Amino acid sequence: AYDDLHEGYATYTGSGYSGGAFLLDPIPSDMEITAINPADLNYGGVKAALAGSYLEVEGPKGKTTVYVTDLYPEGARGALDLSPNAFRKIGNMKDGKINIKWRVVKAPITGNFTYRIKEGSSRWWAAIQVRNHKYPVMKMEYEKDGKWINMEKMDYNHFVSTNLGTGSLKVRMTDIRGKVVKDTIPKLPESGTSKAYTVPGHVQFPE
Repeated sequence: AYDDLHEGYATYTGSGYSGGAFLLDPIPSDMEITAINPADLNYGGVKAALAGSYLEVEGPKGKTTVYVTDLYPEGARGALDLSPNAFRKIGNMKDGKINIKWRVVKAPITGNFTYRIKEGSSRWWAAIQVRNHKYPVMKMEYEKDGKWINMEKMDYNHFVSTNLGTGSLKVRMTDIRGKVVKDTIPKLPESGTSKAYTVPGHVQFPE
């Protein structure tokens, strides 16, 4: 049902390159991005399910793939708020709003995951974001005392949990198609950090 084609309208703005709700900065100024309505955003009951995903959008002039970096506040289902460069390729900007058909598509990237640890994170409370993923990340779990604890995905595109444990963290993430992948990131600090930081990933969802 995730591959299903979506129908809606699209507008444009230049607000997703910086300060987007999904905290995916920095976004290359020349990239094709988009803001997505709240309904479609939270797919499968998981908040920000499509955050960081890539959509293939088709307008009256053609198709293009966009990177979901922000939320489209009060937007209706199927509604998208594309960046100028993306909108211009599938439609006429002088039209202000265009009809579209889109669907989630494999991320046109290379490499493995990259994790972002939000400020204030530690072994007591942590928010961990997954970046550079081929498909949308549904669910993320970490291992503690031989058990896999499930982390709740938040609106700010980060998986949160408390009492993460000690030592390096063993995590496992599942995509929108049920594909699972395991990895291990360095230990979390003993006190909430002042600034967020990134940590390299060693895995990726299957093609």
